Amino acid sequence: SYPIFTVRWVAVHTLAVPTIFFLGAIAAMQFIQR
Amino acid sequence: AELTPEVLTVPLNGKTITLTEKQYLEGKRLFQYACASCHVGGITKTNPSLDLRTETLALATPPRDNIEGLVDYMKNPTTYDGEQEIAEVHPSLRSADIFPKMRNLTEKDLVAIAGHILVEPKILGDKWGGGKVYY
Amino acid sequence: TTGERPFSDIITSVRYWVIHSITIPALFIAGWLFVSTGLAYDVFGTPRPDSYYAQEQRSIPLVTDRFEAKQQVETFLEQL
Amino acid sequence: METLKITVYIVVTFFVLLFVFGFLSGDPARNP
Amino acid sequence: ANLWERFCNWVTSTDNRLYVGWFGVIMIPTLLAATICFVIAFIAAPPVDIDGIREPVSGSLLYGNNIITGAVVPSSNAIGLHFYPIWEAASLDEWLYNGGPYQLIIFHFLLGASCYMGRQWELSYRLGMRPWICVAYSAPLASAFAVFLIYPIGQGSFSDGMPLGISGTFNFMIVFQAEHNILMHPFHQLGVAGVFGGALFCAMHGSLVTSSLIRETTETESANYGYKFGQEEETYNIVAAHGYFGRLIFQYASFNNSRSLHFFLAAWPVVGVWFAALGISTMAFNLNGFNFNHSVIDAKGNVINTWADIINRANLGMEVMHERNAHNFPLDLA
Amino acid sequence: RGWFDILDDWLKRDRFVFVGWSGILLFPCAYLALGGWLTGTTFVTSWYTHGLASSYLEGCNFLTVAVSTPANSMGHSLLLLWGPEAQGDFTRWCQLGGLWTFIALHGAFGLIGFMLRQFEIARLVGVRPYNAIAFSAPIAVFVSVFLIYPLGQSSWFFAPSFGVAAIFRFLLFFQGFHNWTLNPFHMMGVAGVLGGALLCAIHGATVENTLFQDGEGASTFRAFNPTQAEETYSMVTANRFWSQIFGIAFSNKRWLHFFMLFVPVTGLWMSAIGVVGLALNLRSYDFISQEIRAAEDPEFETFYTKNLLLNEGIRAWMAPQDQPHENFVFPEEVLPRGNAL
Amino acid sequence: ATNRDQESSGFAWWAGNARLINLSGKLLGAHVAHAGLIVFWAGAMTLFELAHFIPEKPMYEQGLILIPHIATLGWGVGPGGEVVDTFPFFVVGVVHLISSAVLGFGGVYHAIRGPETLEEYSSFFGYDWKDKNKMTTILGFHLIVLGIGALLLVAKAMFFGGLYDTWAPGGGDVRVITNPTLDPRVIFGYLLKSPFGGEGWIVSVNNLEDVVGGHIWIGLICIAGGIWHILTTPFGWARRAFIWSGEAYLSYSLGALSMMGFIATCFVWFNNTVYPSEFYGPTGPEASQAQAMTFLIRDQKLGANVGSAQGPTGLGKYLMRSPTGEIIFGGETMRFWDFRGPWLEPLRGPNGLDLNKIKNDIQPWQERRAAEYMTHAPLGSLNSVGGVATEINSVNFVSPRSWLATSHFVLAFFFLVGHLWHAGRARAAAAGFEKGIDRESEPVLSMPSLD
Ligand code: CLA
Ligand code: HEC
Ligand SMILES: CC1=C(/C=C/C(C)=C/C=C/C(C)=C/C=C/C=C(C)/C=C/C=C(C)/C=C/C2=C(C)CCCC2(C)C)C(C)(C)CCC1
Ligand code: OEX
Ligand SMILES: [Fe+2]
Repeated sequence: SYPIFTVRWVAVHTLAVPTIFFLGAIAAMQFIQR
Repeated sequence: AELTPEVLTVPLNGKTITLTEKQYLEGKRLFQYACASCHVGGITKTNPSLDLRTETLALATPPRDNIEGLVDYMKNPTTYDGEQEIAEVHPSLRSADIFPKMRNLTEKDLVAIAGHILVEPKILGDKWGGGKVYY
Repeated sequence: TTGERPFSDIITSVRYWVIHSITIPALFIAGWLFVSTGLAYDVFGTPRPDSYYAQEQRSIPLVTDRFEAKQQVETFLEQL
Repeated sequence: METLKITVYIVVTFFVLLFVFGFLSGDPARNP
Repeated sequence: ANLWERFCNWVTSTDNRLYVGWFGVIMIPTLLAATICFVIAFIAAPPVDIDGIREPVSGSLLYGNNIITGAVVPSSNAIGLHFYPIWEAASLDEWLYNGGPYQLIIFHFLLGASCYMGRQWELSYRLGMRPWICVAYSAPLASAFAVFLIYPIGQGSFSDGMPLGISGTFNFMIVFQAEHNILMHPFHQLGVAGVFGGALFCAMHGSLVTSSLIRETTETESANYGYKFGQEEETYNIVAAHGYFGRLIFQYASFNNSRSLHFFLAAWPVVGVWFAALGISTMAFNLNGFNFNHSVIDAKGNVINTWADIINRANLGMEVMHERNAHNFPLDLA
Repeated sequence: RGWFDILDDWLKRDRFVFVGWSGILLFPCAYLALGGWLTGTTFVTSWYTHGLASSYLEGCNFLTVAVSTPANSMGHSLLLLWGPEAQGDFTRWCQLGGLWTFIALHGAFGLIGFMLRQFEIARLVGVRPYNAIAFSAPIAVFVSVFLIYPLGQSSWFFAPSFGVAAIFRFLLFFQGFHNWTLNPFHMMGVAGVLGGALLCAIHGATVENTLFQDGEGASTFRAFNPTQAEETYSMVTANRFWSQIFGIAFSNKRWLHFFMLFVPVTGLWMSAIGVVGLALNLRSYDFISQEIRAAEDPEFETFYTKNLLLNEGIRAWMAPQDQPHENFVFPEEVLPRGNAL
Repeated sequence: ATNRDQESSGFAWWAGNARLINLSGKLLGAHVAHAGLIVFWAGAMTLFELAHFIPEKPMYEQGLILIPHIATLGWGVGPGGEVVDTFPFFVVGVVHLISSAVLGFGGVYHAIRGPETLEEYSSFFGYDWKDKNKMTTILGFHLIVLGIGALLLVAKAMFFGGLYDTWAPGGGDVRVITNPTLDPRVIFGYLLKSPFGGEGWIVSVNNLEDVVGGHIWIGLICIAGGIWHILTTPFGWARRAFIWSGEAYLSYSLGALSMMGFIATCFVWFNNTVYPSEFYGPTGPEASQAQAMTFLIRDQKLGANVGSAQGPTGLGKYLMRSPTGEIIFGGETMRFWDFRGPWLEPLRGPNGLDLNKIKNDIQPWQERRAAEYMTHAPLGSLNSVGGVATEINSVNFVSPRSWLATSHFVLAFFFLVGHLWHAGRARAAAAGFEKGIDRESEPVLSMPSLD
């Protein structure tokens, strides 16, 4: 019996949703041909 | 910019031969295999007079700003005026006995080192054969 | 001890991974398609490997202006 | 130089023998 | 009851105002020799030719230095790694010229600061303490090991040691970055993470304990008198500081255990400075920092310079200018 | 109980991460700055401000990425995205160094917001605001270096850039151009930081090696519950240890922990005063008495004049690359070089 | 399930290997599985080094630390450090890696399946840490085995092929060392050598005669010290000089290993006999003397008067004097004048370098070796860019010497810290205050004041 969409959910996701987006983006950079 | 046939055209003998992006990338690696321990960046570490610049190499005797002249250097290395013969101190295909990193260099693989030495000053600029002043 | 669901209880619940086995890979793919489809080179103006220099030119395309500086970058980009 | 060398050498070994013997002279014993 | 068991009753006694210990029978005469020779070399040593090329470097105060520019100049590069005591030299003035005082100081200081470490163990064993204040002193001591002994050994000369001087230190730092790229070495970066964190967690722990002091005094006198020495009550509320710092970041970033807190205060600068001393000790053997010179290149192959290429031009600036006359050859090998 | 009281309730509501009134100013601005660092170090070049590669997209690694400063031509332009230089264009704004001023100003406002948070939480948990007072030393370092130093110089370009190697540029800049090692205000900072790191290591290991035996296990961390009111370590033994090892010891545990607050905070505040001086190029560059001595005596060498020779090396070898706006075209013969290098 | 929480042992999970101090079967499987890890790495790295091996390239140009060790033994190398058969490298990789599964079996067996203590099943194998004559019996068994191991090296050197000699005539060759130095005034005269420059305590061992005979001396005193410690109990002066605890002997070993790692760092950095530069690359000393030689060679070939040629400072640019008087290489390499390699002993006469042996007597193999050793100095980066810190990314070279010295300095310093950790603790444990100070009997409140 707990909430789901707390303040902590926003603290978690506003960091960790662009973190995973950026980690997918930096991992796509490792295959850019020169 | 982009590596392109305008960069990959270099004098063969008064004729120009065109390198490919595979061949220039292969001969950078064969330059770093057997040549760039002394000739890093186009200089000579064991003789900082004789840089690997095109102007220096065009002025060597015989002319070594050609690909036929650089493969003739890698089979018969002379001094800068061509008088004395230095295959006992310089890596060559006459010195597979004493430079073991030269033994697996074929005639389609030396042309890429002759290709890399000529194409690279157009790529870097003054940096090829320029030394730490131009880093 | 403040009220929220414990992190021993969220990421271990399977409903988390019902959500997050299809959102954590989706944003890793979204970020991949930011770079792989080229949108990263267009949102922020970072040049491609064939966009630092013009074909023969080798100068640094450096800003020398302040209020004529957005048009100056575009002059360097129309050069490419 | 001939004299200060053996002067330092005796000084060093006397302090070093004081180091080695005193830790050999029951240093496990000297606990509260 | 001979004068040996009466001698060990003085050496090992905790009743001494300053504890001697058996490590202190080495520590005291070495560090007094390293302190008497230091201040004599800092005021009155004639100029040492450090680089072995007959260009003497004035280090002492009487020769036109102040305390900032004063140093004990490292031993001559002509000596190299050679043992240079006073009896190696023909005169004192020869021993003074070739930087013999530097080898006297650092061999008495390191042997005496190594024996400071075991003396720190030895009082902890006489007092019934847990023993690892010595282990934490191994972090500044390895650092002194590195820049005085290890970096000379790898580079092959006590002229490459850190000069016993304020601006001689800054010479040592500049030349080290020129030759070893110490900023790009991650072990130095863990060391900066050890001293920036060490200064952070000092000011953190210093301010969370000071924030949490129980009212025992009036505002008309100092809050320091709320502590009386030896008291059994804790002078600050550890629950309030954890309640403060836990709400400051989030509750689980916070050491609500005082022992787990002070292990972290112990271990973060110590493992930081351990790695940093391992930076100098590994760049002794020329395992230099990260060399990203001409790493980003474009499609044509033109070098796109980075921030590490701007450091490389600064690194080039110091290295073509350090010891302007010492190099006769194009590569700076050691 | 109106809407200010109700917003006071929800802001000071006891949650996982405490929001508070400062979180209106901390939590966007600290997140835009750190989110803008990661956005700039991943995706934004320095090819028009500096002529550099500084993002992961270009090929840089974590050491070599930075959000680089604006160009010198920008001056101390605030470089708002809507401002006259960017003109709304986000693609142009990242190229003109606009994300540097985005980070240096939101990070400025978040550091106010974190320092206000330290006040606001200490007012609610009932403790003294010494952590805010101790946080004045990272404020004054961030304010002097990232804001006051470029404001004293010609532009934002000479501020440090938000990057690992770019800070390393900035350290080597200040040696060559400012002789910042020789500055006495930086030495008080080195004495304060290394004194802090010493007092972190000493007090950490002193407490951890003077512990009272409160548990029957050989791992001592479970011998502490926090609701206890005993000293967990022997301050009497700790004072007698250091009185005979070092000569002096703390005997006041309140004065010890104030000295731990005092030493890195006074050090970082002294380094601020030097950098504010270096904003105006008020260096302790030279001891005038020694360069008078060394300019008419060519045999008086100290380590001081050796460092000044190194700084001439830095100032002429780094600057045609470090400062591209100046169009320093230094020939291969004006460069100060020792023999053979 | 004894000693597996902190409820039963009083050791946490991060010191959970300390739960095995009094569990002889489990501590045996800890050590045999770890012995299996070292022999795995000996195997798997040798395979990794030989799968990624170019026998054209020299060994130091390939990031190889273990192929140089097999090559120093005299296996698969011929004239001048050149590989003629990579199969003696491959066998050393296979015999180690396959043996790691046997020690991996026996480590896993004694740890997670066998009897937790050996004190019941086998009183010969069951040990108490504070049983002093049993602790020498295992010490005597392990001393004889290291005496067997230091005689196997003598066996390979004298019978089964000989070791690689850097000081073989005409360049380096694998040489059967048939007349080793049995003279103890030479073998133990190395021990009384100064560590400092020109003396180089035991790192200055410069021929394979003293190496083999030193391993006859070490190899037989370790046998005779094994027969000593098997047949005796510790004497009374030693019983009061040591803590007799499990962690105590660990700390004595940790302090011994910190000595050895700091010495092996110095061996791989300074010695080019037992670490030939054919395999490991030029030393720090070797490359700076090679640079001064290359330009001694180059400029005299242009007709420089290299003895009378002056530096900027008044010194000889090519040829100055050491502070003892020997004609040595000019430049900054004057710090490395105590360096002996075999590519410049044909220059060294009795005054140091002979100028008349420089003019008409420098062979082209020496010009080749000096130019090679200059461009393969043990300077390099952590991302393995060769050269100085201001060098560009073209040369993928860090010497094995730099890798081996720095790794065995990182390890040897921490093993000094680990000695200081464990020696302090084991003496605090034998006296009874490692868990803290008793509040009811605190010693300082029973200790008098200072002032
Ligand atoms: C490589 C070094 C190493 C080795 C050899 C060991 C060995 C051991 N540890 Mg230790 N430990 C280590 C590192 C190591 N540890 C590290 C890094 C930590 C911190 C995480 C710990 C923390 C720790 C704690 C807290 C405890 C131990 C315990 C133990 C012992 C028994 C484990 C057991 O019986 O439970 C059963 C173990 C398992 C079921 C895990 C299975 C793992 C298997 C054996 C892996 C190996 C398989 C191998 C590849 C097969 C090869 C053979 C095959 C080819 C035929 C054992 C001797 C325990 C102890 O003290 O015993 C009383 C214990 O409580 N360890
Ligand atoms: C170090 C031992 C070297 C290696 C490996 C290679 N080269 Fe070299 N090179 C070296 C020296 C000392 C000199 C100068 C020789 C002299 O005449 O005194 C050279 C010269 C050249 C030249 C001539 C340059 C000129 O100015 O005319 C060329 C073209 C050349 N080297 C090419 C070259 C190549 C292609 C290599 C790799 C296969 C190579 N060199 C290796 C020293 C060394
Ligand atoms: C092989 C070889 C060789 C040989 C060698 C040898 C012979 C060696 C030996 C060595 C040795 C033989 C060594 C010894 C050492 C010693 C030591 C290392 C010691 C230590 C000590 C201790 C540890 C002590 C401690 C203490 C004290 C101080 C006091 C108190 C008590 C006690 C006991 C605790 C040679 C070089 C020839 C060559 C090469 C090879
Ligand atoms: O002495 Mn002091 O610093 Ca080591 O590098 Mn080489 O030597 Mn000198 O140059 Mn850079
Ligand atoms: Fe505290």
